[PDB]
Amino acid sequence: NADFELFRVFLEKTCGIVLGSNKQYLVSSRLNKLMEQQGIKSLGELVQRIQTQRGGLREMVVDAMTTNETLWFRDTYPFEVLKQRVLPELIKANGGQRLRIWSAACSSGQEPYSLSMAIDEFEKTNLGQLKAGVQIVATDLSGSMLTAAKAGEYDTLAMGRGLSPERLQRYFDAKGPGRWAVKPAIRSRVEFRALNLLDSYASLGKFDMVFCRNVLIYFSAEVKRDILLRIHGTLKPGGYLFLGASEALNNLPDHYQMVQCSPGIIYRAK
Repeated sequence: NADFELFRVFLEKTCGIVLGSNKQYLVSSRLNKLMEQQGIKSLGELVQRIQTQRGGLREMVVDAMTTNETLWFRDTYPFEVLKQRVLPELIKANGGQRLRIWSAACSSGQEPYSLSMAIDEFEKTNLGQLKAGVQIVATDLSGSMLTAAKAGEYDTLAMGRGLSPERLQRYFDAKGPGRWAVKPAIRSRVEFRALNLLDSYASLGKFDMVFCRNVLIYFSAEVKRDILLRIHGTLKPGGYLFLGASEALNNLPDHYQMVQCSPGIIYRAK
């Protein structure tokens, strides 16, 4: 168990991905499949990654550290954090003045629809706090995935991934033998707009919260910081940013305050 700290310290220092003495199996399982696609023996890879900008092995290592899967309520913790921590913090501050949420890189639609559900169930528990309506804006590359999001249908198999059978029955109409559609009440809370994260965010306006998870890690360091700096814009002061499981923003002169919750961390904009 000694030749792991060498690896994880590498990732944090360079790729900006943090790990843990526990999750050492969901790692050594996934990259060992890629490592078998070569002659690297756990630490010969560490040195061979430093020849970056050559043959993309570095960018491949980034993969399989992340499930290349689209889940419902990914990691489960940021959505509980949203409900019982962030929204109450934000409700007092604002006086329920229509919170805006950004689902940056929404993909198939799953992440923002999960958010829309989280809102509904917060409104259900904390009645009368649901002043106005929260506006969720989900942005992505003009393509089949965003277009699939707008449709808001979903494979019966895709529903088995990260979604409670309660939430399925409650928030979904079955629109087919093998298909499922988002219920209009949940559907209506989000607006999809096509955007490349490399372009200007001025047209989007300001947000109380931003959800950008498992996105920036697939970028470089110089452009990751750039997007982070532009994400600091379009954020109300004291607004929150969700970066997903094991992403770190080690950079930016402060600006973003690291907020440790018990299950994970979020970032507040200073």
